[PDB]
Amino acid sequence: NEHAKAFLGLAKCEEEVDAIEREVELYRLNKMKPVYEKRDAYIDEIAEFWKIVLSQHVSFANYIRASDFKYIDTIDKIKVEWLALESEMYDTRDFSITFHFHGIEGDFKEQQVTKVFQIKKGDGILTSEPVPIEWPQSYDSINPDLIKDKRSPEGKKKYRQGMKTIFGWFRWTGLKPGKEFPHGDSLASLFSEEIYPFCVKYYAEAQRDLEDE
Amino acid sequence: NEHAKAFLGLAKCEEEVDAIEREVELYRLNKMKPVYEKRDAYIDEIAEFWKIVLSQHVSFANYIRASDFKYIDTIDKIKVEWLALESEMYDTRDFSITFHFHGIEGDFKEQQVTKVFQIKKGDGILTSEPVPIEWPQSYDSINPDLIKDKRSPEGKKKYRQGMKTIFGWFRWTGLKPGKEFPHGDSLASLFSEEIYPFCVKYYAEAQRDLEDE
Amino acid sequence: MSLNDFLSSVLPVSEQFEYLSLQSIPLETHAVVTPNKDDKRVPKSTIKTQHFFSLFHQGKVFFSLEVYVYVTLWDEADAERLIFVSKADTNGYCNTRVSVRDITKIILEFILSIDPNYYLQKVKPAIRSSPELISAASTPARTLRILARRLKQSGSTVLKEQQDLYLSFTCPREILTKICLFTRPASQYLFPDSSKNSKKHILNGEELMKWWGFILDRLLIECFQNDTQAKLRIPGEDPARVRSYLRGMKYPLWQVGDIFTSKENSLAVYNIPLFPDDPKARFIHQLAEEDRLLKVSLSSFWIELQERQEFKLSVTSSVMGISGYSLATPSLFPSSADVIVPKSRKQFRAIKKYITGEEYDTEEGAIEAFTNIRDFLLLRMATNLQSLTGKREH
Amino acid sequence: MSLNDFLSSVLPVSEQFEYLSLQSIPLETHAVVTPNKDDKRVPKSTIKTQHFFSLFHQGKVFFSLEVYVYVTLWDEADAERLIFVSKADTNGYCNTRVSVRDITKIILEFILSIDPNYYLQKVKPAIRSSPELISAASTPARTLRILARRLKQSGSTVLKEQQDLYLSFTCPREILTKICLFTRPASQYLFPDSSKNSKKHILNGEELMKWWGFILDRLLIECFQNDTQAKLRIPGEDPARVRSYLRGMKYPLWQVGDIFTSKENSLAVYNIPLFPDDPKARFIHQLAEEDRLLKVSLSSFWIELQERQEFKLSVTSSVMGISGYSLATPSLFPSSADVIVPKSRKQFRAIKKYITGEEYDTEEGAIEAFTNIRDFLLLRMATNLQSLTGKREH
Ligand SMILES: CC(=O)SCCNC(=O)CCNC(=O)[C@H](O)C(C)(C)COP(=O)(O)OP(=O)(O)OC[C@H]1O[C@@H](n2cnc3c(N)ncnc32)[C@H](O)[C@@H]1OP(=O)(O)O
Ligand SMILES: CC(=O)SCCNC(=O)CCNC(=O)[C@H](O)C(C)(C)COP(=O)(O)OP(=O)(O)OC[C@H]1O[C@@H](n2cnc3c(N)ncnc32)[C@H](O)[C@@H]1OP(=O)(O)O
Repeated sequence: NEHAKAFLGLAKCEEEVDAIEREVELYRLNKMKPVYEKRDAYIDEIAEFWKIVLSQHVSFANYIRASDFKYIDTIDKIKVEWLALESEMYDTRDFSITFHFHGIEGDFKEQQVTKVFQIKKGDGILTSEPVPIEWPQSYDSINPDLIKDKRSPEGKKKYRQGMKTIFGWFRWTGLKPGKEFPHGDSLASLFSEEIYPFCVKYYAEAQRDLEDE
Repeated sequence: NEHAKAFLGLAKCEEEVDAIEREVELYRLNKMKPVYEKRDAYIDEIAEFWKIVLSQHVSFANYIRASDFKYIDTIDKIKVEWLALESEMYDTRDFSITFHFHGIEGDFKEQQVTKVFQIKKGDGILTSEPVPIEWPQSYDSINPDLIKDKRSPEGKKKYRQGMKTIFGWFRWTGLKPGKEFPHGDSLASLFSEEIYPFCVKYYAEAQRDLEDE
Repeated sequence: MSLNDFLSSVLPVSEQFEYLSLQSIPLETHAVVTPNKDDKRVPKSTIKTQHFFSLFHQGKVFFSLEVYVYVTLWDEADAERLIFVSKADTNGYCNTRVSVRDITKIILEFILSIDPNYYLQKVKPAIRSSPELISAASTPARTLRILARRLKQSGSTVLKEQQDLYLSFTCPREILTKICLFTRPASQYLFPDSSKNSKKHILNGEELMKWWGFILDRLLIECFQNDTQAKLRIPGEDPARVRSYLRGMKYPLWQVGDIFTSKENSLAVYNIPLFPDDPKARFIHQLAEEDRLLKVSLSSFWIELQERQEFKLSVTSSVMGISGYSLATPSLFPSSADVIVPKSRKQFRAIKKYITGEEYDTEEGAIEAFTNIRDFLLLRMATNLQSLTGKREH
Repeated sequence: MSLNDFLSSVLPVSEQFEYLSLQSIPLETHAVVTPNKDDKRVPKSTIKTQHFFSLFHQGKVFFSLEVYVYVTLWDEADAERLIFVSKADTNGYCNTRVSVRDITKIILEFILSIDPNYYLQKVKPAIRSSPELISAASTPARTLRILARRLKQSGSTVLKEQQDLYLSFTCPREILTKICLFTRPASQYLFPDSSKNSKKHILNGEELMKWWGFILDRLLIECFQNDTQAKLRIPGEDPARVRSYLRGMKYPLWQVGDIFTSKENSLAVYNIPLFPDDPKARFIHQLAEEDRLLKVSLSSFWIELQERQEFKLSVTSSVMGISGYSLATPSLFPSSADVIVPKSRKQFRAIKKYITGEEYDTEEGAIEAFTNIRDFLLLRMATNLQSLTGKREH
């Protein structure tokens, strides 16, 4: 019966450690917040810091059309924000990513986008809501909101195309498997766990003396 | 020149985040310490809690001779201690594992062993120092300290044999690749990251109604 | 006679061996062949079982065989059995020399003499039926809570069991025996890395095929009836080509083709049987994805299978098929010495991995794998292998 | 003539194509054949280069070829060149039909007309030489510090370059040309998943071998001299067997064997050349581990290679070897239209992965891989593919 005792005990622990981890995680999320704050500050004074990081990060360029780099180069600023700090209503793994593009003459407007990523129940998948952005005027051909019919044979063609640029990423949601941007959740996770958290390490490497890094 | 400014800054951050992580890690190590304390307390009142966990954990039995289970069954208690709490002289990933065997009549003494695992410089490998323990009287044949010559043809035979039991694990150091216990570092890591931290989850499963789990 | 009789009859005399006969617990499972909805006779039940064998010589393992037996029940006394041969493998760590071919053939005879009613006694259903049950749907918390209220209430932590949930069936001792297999040679099937052993002898494509075909030829004669239907198939080969191998076969009725012919339902998916790790299962499921299951005739199936690499870029593989009645009437519930039936999936798997899971690039592993099995049967099961006095002249 | 002439000469007339000729930066590397210490002539330098090609039709890629050229320097004017052919691959997404065989042969002619001195101008050494250098040995912190003291001191963040560290060599326009390759068929080499394309045509073992052998036969005639030494080898086959394939060869001097014979140093390791992804390299290194490198004769090497699975359980593969002098004198520094020479390993790899890295189970990827290349050459390199007006009757 001291056995009925010890069992009831462990069961308490079991329901606890679930909420205990949410704590060790909320700690790191807090510790990190102001550190990124300082850093970003510096970054913000460096020219072409982001332009440089994104073109050096090897894995990145796998996910997006080559043409996207003309626009990618314009990326003044990238900020990652973890939502679990603004309300216990949010998965420790939820976060948002803000970008700044400084556009180009008679082709790409200047803008700033924040897409939001949070997990959804069912071990839980990561997902996204669509968010607006001004596709370059070259991507007129493959613009979704410029295509009369996506089910038409030449319409599904052109849609599938623009869905492979980075802008097609901003629509991604992770609920239309095979229908949206490819691997959009991995990409988002790239940013949130590698590109943003090490953006510096990469800028240093791109800064190698002698063409060959 | 405000560029010479921002660069010197990031470099500070860079040397910092190394020591920042040592912090978020020391936090979790501390948070966990007393929780395991409570739990272990309960466990300690359960009979054959460890005997049960080790025989249910599927992966475990890959690493050690089948005969070792007669002795394995005797395992009253297993405690994991992370060294980074007792002096900043220790890798956040360093730790010790204490076992308790309650032996058996005229074959296995009753004992308690603590092997210690810490990392060594060079990304750093995990390693161990040898620690004493009373091998069962059956394992006389394959006892290292009962073999006159390990380089003799029948001596290397018998040595290689006892090196495959769990007791041959207590000698493991991770510096004689191919010469000692096989995968001894993985095993140690098994204990420290799965067996001990979830010992409960497994006891629950072994407690399934109907022979077939 | 006993398995033990059999093996001894095909091992050199005076010689001593040991062997393991593990056998799963007969589990009620889905239809071997995929049924079609609107169809008069669809199976009543399918009873799977696994036989696994492993020979030992001088405290080293050197051979192992994995065969599945499926017994199908259409109704009261309309039954049918199928022997499928999945994997046989050696590791060349046998000190003495033996006919792996006759070992294998024998082992199969033995499985062929087994009375199909053996598989019919208890049958672990596919989905079973007062609550308070711990199960795969019970968090550790829950389970613990349960063990607590069950203790505060009863003196102990166990329950009542009369407990009969465990299916039971019957059929005619003599039924339609089938045998199916797919020859494909590989470096190893059950002994990892043993291909890094020099003394290990590998048969190539056309070498395996004749080997196997001799084992079935021997069986069709000794064990099956003179109208038994035997078929061979060699993907990417010519009906003339096969007939030329077949003319090597002592058995008269060997024909080109397979035993799934059946003019009734001329569509692949409803004819091709589905087995573990089989290419037939493989290609099939492939077509489940790319959605062509209701579009490929059995006729086409064969033709397409040959392309799509795998076969296109691998040595000779053949599909053999048998379908007949056994000479004698199968009628042998095996002894505890004939099989060893683990308490659970868990334990069954456990003992198999002691062998299949070991590394074999060194006689170390084969020695290891033997001891670890005897140690274990003794310890956790109060049992031990069977010893064999080989009794075969020359 | 130009590569552009060549390809156009073997594509159907009126037809338009596009193609990519990427070429690495000639890098001073270790000896093709493993040298032995105590040996009179050991190479002075080995100059590696990679040629990579990819054809396009209607904005889809459909073919690509990966060949390495190695130029060895024993001294002042004792030189020697070797063409190795690693991978050729198709994805069956060509709308029109073409002779992949003549495309490949041609491309090789062209590489054969190249003056070996082309590879001799600049050569990125294997290990280069006032500090203050950022490099793979510079933490991000460090590097930043450096960029800071270099800015506080100079107006900018760059340095001085005259900068000449970049080796330079010369040899006789006419040298010993060799060609080596190892036929092995596989589902795909450079176009992932393209085997999931139906319209893709795969040659089996004995199908590849004749294909390749026709390409070399054509070359030995048109391009090499009448005493050139040509050899074939078919692992797990009979010297009589090969001679029977060889009797199909228009070239007179085709013999059984290989071009590494050399009675001087009768030991495998010091004869077998070592190439990317090659089985010869493979088996070799295998013996480095299990320590048998100073124990297997070249004679033995061949014999052992055949066993040890791989070959033992794979279709026909053959090793072809050439060693002679070219008819004409190779003498062609290629135009910017003939090659495209990325600034770095980094960029080179970058453009190759646009192709080799794409998925091809759908004409989607092949379309993708084309656009992404032209987009990219234009963007980051101010260049673009070569357009082709096919000019071959019938
Ligand atoms: C559908 C299925 O069940 S698939 C399983 C497929 N499995 C594999 O491919 C695993 C790899 N293959 C192997 O491990 C084995 O070769 C087996 C089991 C296929 C055959 O085993 P073997 O021992 O080679 O065959 P077995 O011992 O019966 O003798 C076969 C022949 O080889 C000879 N032989 C036996 N050992 C050797 C050896 N070391 N070297 C050369 N020949 C040998 C025998 O004399 C016999 O030749 P013969 O017919 O001229 O008398
Ligand atoms: C050492 C090395 O370089 S190794 C590289 C090995 N690579 C591979 O194995 C990749 C897989 N193989 C392939 O992708 C390709 O088959 C290749 C490149 C090997 C050959 O390409 P193909 O297009 O088949 O050959 P090619 O176009 O020159 O024509 C070859 C034959 O097939 C025929 N052919 C062409 N397309 C098809 C088709 N779809 N179906 C049937 N036959 C075809 C041609 O008529 C010719 O036959 P012929 O000699 O009777 O006239």
